[PDB]
Amino acid sequence: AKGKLVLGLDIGSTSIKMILLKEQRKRGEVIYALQSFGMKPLPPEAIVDGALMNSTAIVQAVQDLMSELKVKGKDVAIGVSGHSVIIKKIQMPRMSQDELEESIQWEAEQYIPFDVKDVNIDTQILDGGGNDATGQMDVLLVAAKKDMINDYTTVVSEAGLAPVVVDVDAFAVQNMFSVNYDVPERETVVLINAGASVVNINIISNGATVFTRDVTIGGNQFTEEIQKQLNVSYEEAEALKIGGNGADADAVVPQDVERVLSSVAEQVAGEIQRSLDFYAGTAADSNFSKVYLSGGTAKIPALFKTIEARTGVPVEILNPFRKIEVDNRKFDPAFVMDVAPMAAVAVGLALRRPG
Amino acid sequence: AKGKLVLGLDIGSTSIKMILLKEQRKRGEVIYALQSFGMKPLPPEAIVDGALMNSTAIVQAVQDLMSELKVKGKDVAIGVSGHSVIIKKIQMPRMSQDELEESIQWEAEQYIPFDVKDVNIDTQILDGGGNDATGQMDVLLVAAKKDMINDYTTVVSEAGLAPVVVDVDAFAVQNMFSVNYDVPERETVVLINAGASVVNINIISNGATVFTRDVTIGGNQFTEEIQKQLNVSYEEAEALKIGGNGADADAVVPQDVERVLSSVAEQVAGEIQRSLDFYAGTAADSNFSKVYLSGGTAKIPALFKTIEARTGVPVEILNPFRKIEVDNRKFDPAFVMDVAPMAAVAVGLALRRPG
Amino acid sequence: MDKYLDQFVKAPPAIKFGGLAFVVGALTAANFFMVIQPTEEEIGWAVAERRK
Amino acid sequence: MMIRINLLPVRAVKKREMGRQVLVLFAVVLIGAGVANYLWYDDRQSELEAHQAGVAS
Ligand SMILES: Nc1ncnc2c1ncn2[C@@H]1O[C@H](COP(=O)(O)OP(=O)(O)OP(=O)(O)O)[C@@H](O)[C@H]1O
Ligand SMILES: Nc1ncnc2c1ncn2[C@@H]1O[C@H](COP(=O)(O)OP(=O)(O)OP(=O)(O)O)[C@@H](O)[C@H]1O
Ligand SMILES: [Mg+2]
Ligand SMILES: [Mg+2]
Repeated sequence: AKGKLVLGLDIGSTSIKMILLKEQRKRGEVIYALQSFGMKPLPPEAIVDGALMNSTAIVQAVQDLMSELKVKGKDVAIGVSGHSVIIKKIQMPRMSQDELEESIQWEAEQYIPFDVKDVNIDTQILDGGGNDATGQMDVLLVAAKKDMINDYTTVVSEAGLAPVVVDVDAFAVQNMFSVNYDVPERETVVLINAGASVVNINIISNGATVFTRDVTIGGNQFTEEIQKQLNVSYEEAEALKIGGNGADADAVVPQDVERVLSSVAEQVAGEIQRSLDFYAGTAADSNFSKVYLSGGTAKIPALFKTIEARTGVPVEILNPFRKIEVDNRKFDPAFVMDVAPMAAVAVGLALRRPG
Repeated sequence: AKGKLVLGLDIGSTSIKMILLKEQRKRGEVIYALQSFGMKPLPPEAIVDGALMNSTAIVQAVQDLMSELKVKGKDVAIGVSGHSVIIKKIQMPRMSQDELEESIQWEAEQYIPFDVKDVNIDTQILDGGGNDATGQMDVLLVAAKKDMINDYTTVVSEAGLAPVVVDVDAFAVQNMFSVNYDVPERETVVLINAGASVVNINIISNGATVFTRDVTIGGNQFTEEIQKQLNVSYEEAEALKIGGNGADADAVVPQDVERVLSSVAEQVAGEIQRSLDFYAGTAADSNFSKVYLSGGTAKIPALFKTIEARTGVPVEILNPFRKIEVDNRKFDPAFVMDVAPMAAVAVGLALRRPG
Repeated sequence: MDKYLDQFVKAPPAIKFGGLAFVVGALTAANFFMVIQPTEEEIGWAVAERRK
Repeated sequence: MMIRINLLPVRAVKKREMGRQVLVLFAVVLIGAGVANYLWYDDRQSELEAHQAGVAS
């Protein structure tokens, strides 16, 4: 039933973020526009292995998010953990919708290392509106062990929220750039979301996803190596990462820190070259085009130049908030730009919510 | 039951427009003739993702349209959103009308990424009156998820209107030129309708549609890029587009604006070359002929010359209102010509309504 | 799941019919109560008359 | 030229249909409740006649 819902970053692991865009009126005209945004560091013990495992504490945190937001809306879209979802493509024959859903569940049964006991939702990589009966089916299945979804629904229920869409982050992060992707439509673009629990790669022709791949490595790895090499707590190692790696006065600390994070840098580069090579299936004589970054782990100083020179692709930060109207009297464009990578998904399923 | 109905531009997204043509008597002779026309900027939150999603507000707006029109008629033809309709061709065997409708639904079942739960309506690209039993069937299916149609019927119901035809814009825009197309009947013509939510291409031999293709890019993209690059609201960015791009005193602003819209220009051209190349299936050694433009996004200054040089086809504005009698004492031909591209469909399904 | 608070805030024939139906249901509740009460009153007049 | 008409399919169709069925169910329930109100009225008139016989007694 129509409200403009809301959007949290429920699988932030480092941070629970939430965004309210609705249609803001100006001079008799209206359009999607940022109304509020809030962010709180996730209190751990909330999430373990991608499952919400202190539904109570997470509830109270989400309530703090709603209060800081000053939002009256109580409907929400959210996302599952990348560690909690299996995403992969699947080839079938299209037919009746029931026969597809059953046949989909039958093929993915092979694909799921758990009982069902499992969440199945597909979408077709090409418009069904393009092919004849019995021919040329392609669906991608998102499958999730059951009570990741439960845990999240408990969290949402006691926060006073009502969920309408439980989406996935690798595609929700794309809704902000889906227009700017839709304008170049034979161009192959990569999108990396370097988070705290996982790094997702999704590669597209236009805003048409060609594939996705999720890598266990993330920013938690850099923080954990800093912590190892200076027997620090996770918080002070995290700050040493953030402010340590990027200050103008940091000239003495990129040896001490960079020598700590160098293994992670090499090995991340190795994983990304790994996935990219595992895609290049059909065009044995071509090259790449252009790619963007999201997630706070991206904001590692100089990491964009490093990925650019190492993967042979131009890797650029991007401002999601360009998709939405922003009142300059209520929001500073500079800070908005600063927190854009962390918030990409946080506005992602948020354009999913007035949709 | 025979009235001359009416016609709104219900999926204008930028503007709800409405037109009343009936048969105007002069000197004992009568003919189809413009009786009224009205236009109001669409209040947003009315339409989202091509569905009418504030049926109440849209109702009141349509009532304002009927009042500004001073029309007593309460029957209407309208159109669905291009984002809300799947249009594609389909090959079958012709037979009994029931066997065709069932077989059509069976083949398009493959073509629809939603349950049915879906609108199916076909028409034959060639006269059925040309082929023998079991042979040479071609229908084109218009399929629409169910309550786009519902939402529109609610809007129509509380506006006091009664719908008789729910047509599609890519073909409704053609009824104004269907005569002028019907006079050259081996000539391949392209028709672009650059709207605010979508750009449709339909290409014909005569007034016989050969195909259609809908592109997500539109004028909302140009406006949105202006807004991005000058942190403006959507309305002032839209005016900066309109008056900014076309005034005689605009000599300093096509650098500031054209540098903003240049990506959209390149990428639109890339989409149109894209579709055109994806058609050229059978005549590997031929060229194009002539093409027309409709929709207000077309009226971007110099865009016609740009598309003409870039696509290798003569792209020309056209005056729809030439199909209907216009009393010079009630309407200025100049202004009529000025608002012709926006109103092409708005008179389109309007010649559909006394038909 | 939006289009349904749009439909729930709107209405035309389905909800005009619906409202007519809730009204006739209320009126039938009313007349059934208004035939249950004369029952009780009637048993009362019985108890009086027999006592006479 | 292609002349297409998306009028009376489907969330319009099946919502006019659900709209019809819900009202038919209303009608049936109200007719039954009516019959009940009746049969009650008859047992009550019988009781009234017995009681008026007693009053005559
Ligand atoms: N300036 C910075 N330099 C280096 N690392 C940073 C910086 N800012 C944030 N990070 C890292 O980014 C991570 C948080 O980013 P973000 O909130 O986008 O990830 P997330 O979406 O919460 O994680 P996930 O979705 O993977 O659970 C943290 O691990 C943090 O250490
Ligand atoms: N002179 C102009 N220069 C540039 N753009 C213009 C001009 N006039 C109108 N437009 C643009 O055209 C669009 C409106 O045109 P029109 O009304 O024909 O589209 P529409 O039919 O309402 O949209 P759709 O059918 O795609 O929903 C607006 O986006 C507006 O910004
Ligand atoms: Mg994230
Ligand atoms: Mg239009």
